[PDB]
Amino acid sequence: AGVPENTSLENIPVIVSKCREAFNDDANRDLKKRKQVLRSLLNLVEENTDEFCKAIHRDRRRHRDETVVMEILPLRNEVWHLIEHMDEYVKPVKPTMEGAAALDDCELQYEPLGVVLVIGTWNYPLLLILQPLLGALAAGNTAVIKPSELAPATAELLTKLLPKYVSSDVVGIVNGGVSETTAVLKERFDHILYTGSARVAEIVMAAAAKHLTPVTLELGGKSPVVVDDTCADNMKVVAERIMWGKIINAGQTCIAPDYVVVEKSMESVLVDALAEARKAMLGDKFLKVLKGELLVKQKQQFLEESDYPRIVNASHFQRLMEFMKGGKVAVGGEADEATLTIAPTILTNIDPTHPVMQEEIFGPILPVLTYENEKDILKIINSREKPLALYVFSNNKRFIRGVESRTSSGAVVVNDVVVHAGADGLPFGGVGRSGMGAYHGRYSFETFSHRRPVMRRGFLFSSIDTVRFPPYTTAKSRVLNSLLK
Amino acid sequence: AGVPENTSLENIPVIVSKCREAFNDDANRDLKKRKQVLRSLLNLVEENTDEFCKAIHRDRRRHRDETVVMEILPLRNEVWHLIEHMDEYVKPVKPTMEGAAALDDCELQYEPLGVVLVIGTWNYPLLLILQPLLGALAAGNTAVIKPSELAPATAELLTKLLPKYVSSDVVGIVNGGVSETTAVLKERFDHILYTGSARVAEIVMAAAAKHLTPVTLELGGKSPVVVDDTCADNMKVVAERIMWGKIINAGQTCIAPDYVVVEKSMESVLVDALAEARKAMLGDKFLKVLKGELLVKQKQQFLEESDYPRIVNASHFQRLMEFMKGGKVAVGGEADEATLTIAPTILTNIDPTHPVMQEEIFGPILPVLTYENEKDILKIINSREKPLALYVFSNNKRFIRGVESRTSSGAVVVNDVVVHAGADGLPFGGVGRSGMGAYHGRYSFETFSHRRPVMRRGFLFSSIDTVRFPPYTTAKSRVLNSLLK
Repeated sequence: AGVPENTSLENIPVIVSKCREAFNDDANRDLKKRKQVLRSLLNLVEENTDEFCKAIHRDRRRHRDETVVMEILPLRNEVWHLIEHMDEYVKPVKPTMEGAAALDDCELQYEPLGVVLVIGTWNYPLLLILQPLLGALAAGNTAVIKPSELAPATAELLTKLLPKYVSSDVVGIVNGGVSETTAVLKERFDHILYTGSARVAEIVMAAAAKHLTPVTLELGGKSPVVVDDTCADNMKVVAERIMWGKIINAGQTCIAPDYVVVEKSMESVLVDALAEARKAMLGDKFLKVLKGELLVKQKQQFLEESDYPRIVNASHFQRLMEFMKGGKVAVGGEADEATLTIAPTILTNIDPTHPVMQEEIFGPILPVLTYENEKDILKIINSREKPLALYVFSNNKRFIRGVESRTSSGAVVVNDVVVHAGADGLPFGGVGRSGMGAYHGRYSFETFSHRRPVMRRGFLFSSIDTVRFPPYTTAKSRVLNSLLK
Repeated sequence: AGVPENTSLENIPVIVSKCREAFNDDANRDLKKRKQVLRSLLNLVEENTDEFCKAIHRDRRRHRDETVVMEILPLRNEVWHLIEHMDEYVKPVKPTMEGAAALDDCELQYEPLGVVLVIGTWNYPLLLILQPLLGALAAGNTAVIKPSELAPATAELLTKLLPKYVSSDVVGIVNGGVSETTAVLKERFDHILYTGSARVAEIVMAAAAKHLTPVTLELGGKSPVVVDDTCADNMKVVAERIMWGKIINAGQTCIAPDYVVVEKSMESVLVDALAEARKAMLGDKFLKVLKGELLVKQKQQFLEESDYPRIVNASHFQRLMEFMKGGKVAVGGEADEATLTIAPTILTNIDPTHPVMQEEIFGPILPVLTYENEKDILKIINSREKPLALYVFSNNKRFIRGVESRTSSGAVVVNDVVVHAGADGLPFGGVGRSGMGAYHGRYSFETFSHRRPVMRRGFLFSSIDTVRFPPYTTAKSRVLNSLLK
């Protein structure tokens, strides 16, 4: 089939209710149970790595090795992190107390929230459904997951496999499109994590508002790459890192390099270096066949057998092809509609008001803009929505510090792109229209827990008792007036 | 007049726009500017303490000394905390890194969000508008404040005074009711803090959804007081603390003791002790006059000159009087409609299904329920919404641990009520229908900032470069397959 069966609307309340009852019955309360579930989800990933790569290949045309690097290995590391550090994360923290409260016994405890809803996306369909789930389960919640309908092979496989590793009471699954997503959003959760578009995020948050449910929203935006004039000697590595970040998933990544702002004098060397990096990574034969300079017996079959990922659908393909009109095609521009293939394309001489420099590209088009001074960079970046990532290539500390301190983004990476998402120890999240909240590791545990302050007092007298109790006497007034001036 | 002029709907966009432009022009970016504003707000409170107490007295009939303890002193301590610790809070944190990312230079920086909206409430009308504001300004934001129309004297005075201490570009003010609140909620903010009801919180969060604006919601619920059988010798102090928490603001506090769950054998001694505490705190003459056992020449004038706060309005008064029907009036029940006076009233023999044990009381009615075992306590508490506070009176460690670990609330205090709100070092906030997010001190700074991860790399080779780059060769597959075995 290659598609999961849609969950009936009548079964959606039952699925959520079973997860609710399971939470209430301590199904994931004890740390032993949480570690068992995490270990079982590790087994889910490890025992079925080959078939998941094949399903992801069917959905995305993403090569197995790309999927291993981007999804399988990060998931494995996430499970190991959460199991290894769980005992540390669950313990109460002793906060720094000042004044009268310092004499009492105070703690910050962490407690589970209840049932967490995770709404997945299609571009990394295993990572972006399981990574949030692992965190929610580490914090002692139960969960409902909603796989993206735009990665149906992955959704089918995950739906088939998951019950063999984790109970449906602990992790429920709702499959379908808008109808089923709308329906599950009417049910009451204690937290919702959504990855996807700002448009749909508004709808998710509106639904969450009806139950006063906290939300983590992982969205996108136009992640800029700033390249200054101190990287001439590093230009090959600069171009290789930028081009890699663009080539993965055919540009369809929330932290992909969206556009470049390069120092005026470095434009030619950067563009040439990006062209060389592109040839190296895609290979001569692929490009020649796509260009029409090397014949093959079955061109469409050749492209469907290639190592280069597909655009999600025809609508997104046409949108990306129209974006090429907003500047000069300096490098690339090769495409095949039938196989939804668009090679990485560098645009120069951009009209900044054109849609290509107004909307998140989320594809193989890379606009290149120039700057002369810091003010030019800030005008480009600060006039647009706060992106999930911001990238700066530079060997100059003062330049890097200036760009960091005068911009806002979900993260900053200096001299690389994308790799911060796999970094164990950083919270991953957006700000403004790139989203709210953050997760990964400790930050998943915190996001899917309630930090609950506890103050323990004795029955002895203390400084608060000198003034708090009525009746309001002249003596009390004199005591309080002595504190005031 | 005793009332602020309503902000015209046409001026609301202008007010927000001026604050937005001020933020964009770095009006509160530099720490010098932030400390100047905080010091000026300290001067606002300290120079006008007498007049604020009088305005709050006009609105609430709250005694000056009660206002000093509950609002003035906590605000003073908040400003001192934020000024003293600002340099500590702004500095980057070095996160604990694991795996490949441990070789890179990583930081968690804090940056301002933009413009913060603070919607105040009426019950502590200075504290619950200024305390959030102080935090927002400490984090380098500008702000718009919306004072509650149900504390008009305080709203008028604050609106008059605030521009003399802080610029209208840095702190804008919108005055009015539903029309003006609805209008300001259409404007784009980078964070909204709302204190009030769960009902209106849903409307606030729906408005926030339209701009993907994060929200901190400080709501209410029925904060239970659990009293076990190990406090017989401490029963006077137990009763004094509970009764004080109820008497302040005539019960109209989001963390007031809403109801009591007392061990079966201790019911009589607790109720008697609460009665004695009530007499001590209110005085014999006040109660006698309210009961109608002592005549005075001007009864309504006598009650309006009393030290006991007023119910907010006639509607809330009638609701609280009807709550007395849900059990036996064991202690109190004295009231005067004209002056909106209801004395603290202890109800026994409660019908748990009656509205008095279904809704947040937010008034002088204190239901007393009994328990025999832990299961009885948990059935009462866990069948209701997660309250902002939970209180446990006990000398038994195992009992306290059991109640803490099996309940969820915004906070727990052992052997006291309410006082945790003034504790320097604890985050203050709810969970579920008592709210989301938290603030006070460091936690205000964190709530009104974006924690922004920064990863700095060099141009040298590292372990990620062995596998990330295409082309996807047989050699790469062998390298990645070696990691997956």
